[PDB]
Amino acid sequence: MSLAIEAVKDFLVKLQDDICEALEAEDGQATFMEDKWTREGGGGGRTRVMVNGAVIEKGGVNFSHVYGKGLDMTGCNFQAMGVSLVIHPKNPHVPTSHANVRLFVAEREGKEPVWWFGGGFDLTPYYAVEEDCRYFHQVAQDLCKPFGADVYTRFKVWCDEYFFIPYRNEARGIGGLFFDDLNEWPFEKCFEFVQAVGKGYIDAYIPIVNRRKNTPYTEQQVEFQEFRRGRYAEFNLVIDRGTKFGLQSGGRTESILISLPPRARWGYDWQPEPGTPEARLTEYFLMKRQWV
Amino acid sequence: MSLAIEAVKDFLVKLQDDICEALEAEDGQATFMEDKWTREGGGGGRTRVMVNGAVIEKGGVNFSHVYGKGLMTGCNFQAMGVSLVIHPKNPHVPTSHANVRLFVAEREGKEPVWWFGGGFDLTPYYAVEEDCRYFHQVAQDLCKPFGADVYTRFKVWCDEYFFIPYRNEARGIGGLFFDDLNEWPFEKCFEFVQAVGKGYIDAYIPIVNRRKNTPYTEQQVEFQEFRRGRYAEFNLVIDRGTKFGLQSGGRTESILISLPPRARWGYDWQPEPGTPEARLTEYFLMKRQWV
Repeated sequence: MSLAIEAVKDFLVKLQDDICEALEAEDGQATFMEDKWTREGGGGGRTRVMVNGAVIEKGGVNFSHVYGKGLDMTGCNFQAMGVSLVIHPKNPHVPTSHANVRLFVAEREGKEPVWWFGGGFDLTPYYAVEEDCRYFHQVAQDLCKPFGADVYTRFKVWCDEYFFIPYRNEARGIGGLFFDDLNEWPFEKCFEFVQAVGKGYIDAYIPIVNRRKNTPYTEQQVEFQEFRRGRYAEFNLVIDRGTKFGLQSGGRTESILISLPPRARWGYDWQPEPGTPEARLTEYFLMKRQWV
Repeated sequence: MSLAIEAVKDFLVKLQDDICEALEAEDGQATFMEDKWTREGGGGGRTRVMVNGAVIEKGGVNFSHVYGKGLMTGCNFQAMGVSLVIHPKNPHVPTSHANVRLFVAEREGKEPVWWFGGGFDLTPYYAVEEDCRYFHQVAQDLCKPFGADVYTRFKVWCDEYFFIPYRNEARGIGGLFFDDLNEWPFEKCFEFVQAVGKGYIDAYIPIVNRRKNTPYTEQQVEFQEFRRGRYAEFNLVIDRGTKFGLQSGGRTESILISLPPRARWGYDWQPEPGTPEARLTEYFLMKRQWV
């Protein structure tokens, strides 16, 4: 399946381009800076990063083709290619977001290639808006419609289960889609599904940036944003499996940690003030888990 | 064992009071706030923290004594210890950390399995030559009577443990680290941890005094904050006690006192070459030879 892989690479390259261009247009001011790299004895990647925009303070949209020999498949030729992104806006009234689309292929002697897709997208509000949370989920529900009646529900749930900090009993955001080990449908339907997912992120997230980017904000709201960003760093550094594999397997550190916020705050037993719009993020929005 | 294990407990209760009082004396303005907590299963602890003092911006010095049934399979256990992390306001005062603890697993019929663990370490931002070697000389001196290879073994261990491998970067200038310490009689291992606990006060407090009044600027605070992303990373990604505590039902906020009050991250962020900032990772963190 070398031709399938080439088709998938080409899609991801174009997806990265389209996602960067969409965000650039919406930012108006900053542009993404390209960083092409390689790894000894493996493939490499293209890391595109935006800093200090009029909207996006720290954005990353990375492509990587990771390789290697050896991960029953134990010494199998393993291969992973995907696009990963995290956008951290300046204005707390614009949510942070994240998306992933990735293919994994493992090849053995005397076996057909084992392949699966993975990915999803999700929204991480600070000062959430009811209309945006359901809109975000509606986009996700709509794109799933052609692929099965269970597909939104299954991957919406997976997203809630995965993006969870068990030790704080707390969701990371309001969810969206998450899936892994996807190979239950023929390859082509799977590939179309991740294509829809990549398209979905733009359809879901960009309008929300447009609606909210000019909401006025105070230094107090920035401060809360930064404490909420401690929760983001905690998940990525302690829990997230991809980040954990990337760092422990000697992947490209700065390409892997584009996810981290431009600044974070921690305090002993820090809690938002009760009865505020700050408290309602965790008391209501991160708790509802029912949007469509 | 019981009265020996209790002597250790009494030492750790006193050690927290002593460290906290020493740090309050250095600050002058702010005082530790105690949060007494109990663990479902047996025991608990006292978490003391200091915020927004003249010297210490975020400090935490914890004591705990946890015990109960089952983990040495299905053994009754006792775990006790003091751990601390101090993050000063002035970038010219280093961050520091210390830990001393005992674990005991008792067995019907047989003697208990036990070991000690702990150490201390210095994480400067604007490091100074004479402070790095003072810190290690306190370390070397306290070790000396215990044996000719104690400082070197545990100084080398400290370098090996507080190391961010994916960044090829030490967390700081090191100090002492040890775990699984039961190769000597209990009494001696015990005296060793008491020497380590006291060593932290002799090593760190004079450094706070020398540097606290050093002038600093918002730019050096910026550097301090990018460096504190490295600190958060090691604790959240690598540190064993932290990982373990968060995963297995430790008390979250007591475990995460180690985190900085503010951290920064930037894509491929590096200090400017040829500056005191660059000299941190180029010289001080690479030397690893201070006595």
